[PDB]
Amino acid sequence: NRETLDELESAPQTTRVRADLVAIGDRLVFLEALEKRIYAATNVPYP
Amino acid sequence: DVEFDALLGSYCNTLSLVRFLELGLSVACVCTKFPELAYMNEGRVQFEV
Repeated sequence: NRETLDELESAPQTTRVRADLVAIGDRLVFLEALEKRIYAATNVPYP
Repeated sequence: DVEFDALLGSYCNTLSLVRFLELGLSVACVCTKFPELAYMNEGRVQFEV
């Protein structure tokens, strides 16, 4: 119907941070290790 | 008591209307717009090699 229904609202705020980005094909993907970051000494095993 | 139900969002797609001339197959075929096939009986093509 050429509808503007779903969403176009406010353009939120952007902030820089440390991360990693790889290019597997033209789909460009994050990388995240989640062991040394948050589950460091926490007694919950990593999933 | 208050108990309500929430339609938290609605999503749609669009029929991606492909155009046959906007397509890599288009040089295989002289696609001709001839609106007069209905009153036509038959065509022929001769070849002189």
